[PDB]
Amino acid sequence: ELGAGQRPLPETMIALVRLSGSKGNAQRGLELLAAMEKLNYDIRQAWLILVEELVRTNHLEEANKVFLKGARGGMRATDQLYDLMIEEDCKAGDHSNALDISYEMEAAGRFATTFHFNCLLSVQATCGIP
Amino acid sequence: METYEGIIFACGKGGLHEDARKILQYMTAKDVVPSSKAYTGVIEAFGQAALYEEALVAFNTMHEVGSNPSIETFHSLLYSFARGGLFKESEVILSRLVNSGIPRNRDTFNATIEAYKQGGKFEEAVKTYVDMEKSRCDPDERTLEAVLSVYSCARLVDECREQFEEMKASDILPSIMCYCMMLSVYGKTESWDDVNELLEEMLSNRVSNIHQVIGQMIKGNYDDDSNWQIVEYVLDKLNSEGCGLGIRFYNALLDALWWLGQKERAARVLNEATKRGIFPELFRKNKLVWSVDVHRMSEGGMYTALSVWLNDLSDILPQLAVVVSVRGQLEKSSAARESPITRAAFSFLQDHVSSSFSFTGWNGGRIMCQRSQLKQLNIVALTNS
Amino acid sequence: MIDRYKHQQLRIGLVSPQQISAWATGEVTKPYTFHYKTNK
Amino acid sequence: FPLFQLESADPDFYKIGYVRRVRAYGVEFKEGPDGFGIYASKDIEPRRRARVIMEIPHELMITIRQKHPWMFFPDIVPIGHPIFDIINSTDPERDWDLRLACLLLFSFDREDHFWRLYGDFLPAADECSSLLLATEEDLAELQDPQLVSTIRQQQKRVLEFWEKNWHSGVPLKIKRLAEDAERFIWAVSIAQTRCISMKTRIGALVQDLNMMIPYADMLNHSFEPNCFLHWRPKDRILEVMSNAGQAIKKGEEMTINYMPGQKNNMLMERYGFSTPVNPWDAIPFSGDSRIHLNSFLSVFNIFGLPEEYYHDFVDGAVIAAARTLPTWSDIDLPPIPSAERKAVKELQDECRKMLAEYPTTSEQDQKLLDSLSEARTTFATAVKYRMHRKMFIGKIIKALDIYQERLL
Ligand SMILES: Nc1ncnc2c1ncn2[C@@H]1O[C@H](CSCC[C@H](N)C(=O)O)[C@@H](O)[C@H]1O
Repeated sequence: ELGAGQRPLPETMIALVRLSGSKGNAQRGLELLAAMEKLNYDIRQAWLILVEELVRTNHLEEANKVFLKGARGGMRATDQLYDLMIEEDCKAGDHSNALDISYEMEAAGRFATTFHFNCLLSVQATCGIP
Repeated sequence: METYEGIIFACGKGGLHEDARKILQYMTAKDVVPSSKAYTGVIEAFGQAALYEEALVAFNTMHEVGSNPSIETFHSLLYSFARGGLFKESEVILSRLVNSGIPRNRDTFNATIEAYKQGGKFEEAVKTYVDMEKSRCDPDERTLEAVLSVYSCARLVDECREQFEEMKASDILPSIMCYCMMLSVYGKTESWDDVNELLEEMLSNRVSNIHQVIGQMIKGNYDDDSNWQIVEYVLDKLNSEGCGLGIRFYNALLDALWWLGQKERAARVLNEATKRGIFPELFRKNKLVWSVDVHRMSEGGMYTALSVWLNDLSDILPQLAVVVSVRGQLEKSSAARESPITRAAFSFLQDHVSSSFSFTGWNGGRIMCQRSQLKQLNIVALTNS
Repeated sequence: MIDRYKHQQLRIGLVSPQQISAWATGEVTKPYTFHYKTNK
Repeated sequence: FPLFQLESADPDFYKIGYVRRVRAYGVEFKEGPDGFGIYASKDIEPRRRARVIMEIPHELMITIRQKHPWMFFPDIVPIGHPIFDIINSTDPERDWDLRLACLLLFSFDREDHFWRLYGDFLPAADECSSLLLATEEDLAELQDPQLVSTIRQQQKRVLEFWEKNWHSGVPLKIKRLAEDAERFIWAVSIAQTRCISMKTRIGALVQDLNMMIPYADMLNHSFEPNCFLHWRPKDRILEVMSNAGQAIKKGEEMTINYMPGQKNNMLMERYGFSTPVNPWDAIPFSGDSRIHLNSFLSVFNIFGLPEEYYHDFVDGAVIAAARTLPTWSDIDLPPIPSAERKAVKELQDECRKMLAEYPTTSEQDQKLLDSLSEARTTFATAVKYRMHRKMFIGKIIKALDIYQERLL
C-alpha cells in the first residue's frame, strides 16, 4: 500500500496494531503507532487497543511498557483500562508498576478510589513491613 | 547465508517468484536478516514474472533492513523494466546511478536501448547507442543484438543488412535471435528473395544445432508428430538459461513466423512457450477479467497472442475483456495511448471484431470490451503461407 | 490524591562482639600514640 | 507613508461593572437584534495556558445553594424577611428556578444591589427567548408534542407558585416584587436562561451553587466553545478563560458550553434556543438497516471515543449523525459495499419519511423567518427549532450520500 503511493486508512493501522498485540509484538505495535502519528492520525484509540490486547494475551510485562510510555507521553487512558492495569498488576505481585500507573492516573485527572487502594494493599500486606 | 543465497539465485534465474517469496519468509520467520545479494535474487524473480509491484517492495525492503542494493541490484531492475518497455522507470535508475557514484557500464546501456525499443522510442534508442560510443566502452554481442532489434522493429532493411553482415565480419556467428530478426525485416517488406537466402544459411549450419533445427522448423519440415520431438529437444536445452533468455528467443521467433505468414505455426510455438513458464502474465481468465498482457511482447508475438485470445473468446462471461498494452507509470498519461503497441493492438482489433474494443477513460494503456458488448461479438484466421 | 510515600527508618541496637570485629577488620595492641624520634 | 494610505453596547454597561472591579481583557460587549454578545476586540494570540478573558467579583452575583438548606452567597436577604419563607417553601429538586427568581426580584428592589443597575440590560418580556413567555400559538409552531407539554407544565408550575405566594394578604414588601404574574414569569425566565451552576469554594466551604453572574450571562452558547468558566476561590472571582493554545481572531464571538451532552429540546426547555449543529441531537430510526460505524467515522475524519467525538461539510450534525445512526461493528470486519448501499438507501428513505411529517420544509421556514415583521421572540424561536431539526435530518441524507460513495 505504501509502495503504491496510497495512504493507509486509520482503521487499517488499527487492524495491524491490534494484530501485533495479539502476538505479543509490542515493538511492532509501537512502530505502527509512530506511523499513525506521522500520518497525523489520532493514536489514542489505537494505543488503548494495543494495551488491552497485550493484557488479554498474557503479555502483562509488555503491556506495562506500552501503557506507561503512552501515559507519560500525555495520553489519558479509559477508566476501564485504568482499573484493568492496576488490578492485573496487583494480582501478579507487581506493586511497582501498579503504583506507577495509579500516580499517572491521578496526574491525568482521575482520582484513585477505594478499589484502587485495595489493589495496592493486597501486595503491601505481604511485604512483612506493617 | 550461503544456502539461502544459492536457492534464491535459482529462483531468480528461473523466475520462480513463489518459491523466492517463501525463502524470504522462512528467513524472516527465523529472525535472519537476508543479505543484499539474497534480496537481489528475489527482485530478479519478480521481474521475470512482470510483478513490478512486488519487485519494488523488495527493493524498498532492502533499505529497511540495511541491506543496501549493490550494482547487480540496479541491473535486475533495469532488465526487468527493459522487457516491459518502462523507460520512465529506467531513467529513474539512471538518474539514481549517477547520484549513487556508479558509472554507466555496458550492461546499463544495453537495458536502456532495450527499454526504449520496447517502449517505442526509436529515436531515443539509437541516441543512446550514439552516445554510448562517445563514452568509449566496448559494445558486446547483446548490444549489437539490442540495436539490431531497433532497426528491425522500424522496418530498416538496408540498415539491418549492414548491422547483420558486420556481426559475422568479426567471426562471431550471430545467435538465432539475430537470424529471426533478419527474417522479420525481410518478411515485413515482402522481400521473399532475402528470406530464402538467409534460410539456406540456417539449413546447413554445420557448427550450430539450434540454427539448423529452428531454421528447418520455420519452413514447416518439422511439423510432424515424431518430427516435433526434435524441435522440443532444442526448446528444453534452451530452457536452462532461465526465463531471461527464453523471453528473448520466443519474441524473435514469433516475430519471424508472423511476418513470414506462418501464423498457425506461431500459434503452436506460443503454446510451447506458455507451458514452459514463458509469458506467465499473458492470460487471466476469471469471472471478473479476461485479459491478455502484451507489453513485453514483440509486434509479431502480440498479434499471435491476440489471435489466440480472440479465438478463445468466441468459444465461450466475465465483467470485462481487456488488452494490457502499457503496464507502468506511462498509463496515467496521454502518451500510453500513443504507444506503438497500443496503436498496433487497437488497429489489429479494429479490423477483426469491428468496433467492439474501445479505449478506457481511466487508463491510457488499456483496451476494454464491456460484458454487454461481449454478447454482440474462429474470429481470426490462422494459416501458414 | 495518593500520598508520595516515603519510608525511611533508623534504629539503634546493642552491638555483638562479632559486629565489633567486622567494623575494624584491626586490633590495637600497644599503648603508643606517636614515636618520639621519627614523629611517626 | 501613513499620510498616503452588531453595535457596541451602551458604554455604561461595562462601566458599572468596571467601577466595581469587573475586568474584561481583549473583548468587547456588542449588541444586535438577537441580543448581547461578547466578541474579541483584537487578535487573542495562543499561549501555553488559558488566558484570562473576564474577571467578575463574587459580590456582583446572585447565588443560592443548589442543595438544601438554602443559603445565599453573598447573603442579601435579611433575617426574618418574608421572601425567605417563599424561597423555603419550594421543591428542592424542581424549583431551583423559582428560588433564583425570588432572589432576582428581591435584588431589583434593593437600592444598593448591583442588579438594580444590571437589570436594565436584561432582555425584556418581549425580548427573552425563554418558552415560559411563549403563547399557546408560539408553542403550536414547535411541531413537537413532547416539548410543548413540557413547556405547558413549566408555565403551570410557575403561575401556580405566584398565585399561592403573591395573594392579597401578603405584605407590601412582597407585593411590590411581583405585582403581576407576568413579572414573576419574566423573572423565572431570566433565572432559567441565565443561571450558571458551578461547584465553588468560598472560604473553607465547598458547595454547589446556582449563580446569576453579570457579564458572564452575556456569553453565548457553543458546543465547540473557545472559553470556559473557572472559579478562583482565593479572591472570589469568576474567571472566563479562553482555551489554552487556541487562537481567537478579532471579532470572533466568545462562547461557553451551557449544557454539555444535551439535545436541542433540552436547550429549548432551559434557554429557549436550539442549534442546527448540536452534536447530541438524536433521530428515531427503526434499526432494520445499519451502516458501518468505523467506515462512517473514517470517511468524515471523526476521531476519538463515542462520548468524545471530534472532527480533525463535517460539523456537529455529522457527529450527531454518527451517534444517532444505526451502526454495526465487528472489531475489524470490513463492510461489503453492496450491502452498505442497501442500508444507506433504506436509511435515506426513513429520513425522507420524517421530513414528510412536517407540513413545511427547512428553506420554507428560513424564508418565513426573513418575511416576519411583527413576530414574537418565542415565535421565531419555535420556527428556528423545527427548522434546525429539518436541517439536521437533511444533513444526514447528505452525509449518507457522501459516505456511500466514499466507500469505493
Ligand atoms: N448559540 C445560541 N444561538 C441562539 N441563541 C443563543 C445562543 N446562545 C445563547 N443564546 C440566547 O442567549 C440567552 C442566554 S443569555 C446570553 C446573552 C443573551 N444573548 C442576552 O442578550 O442577554 C438564551 O436565552 C438564548 O436565547
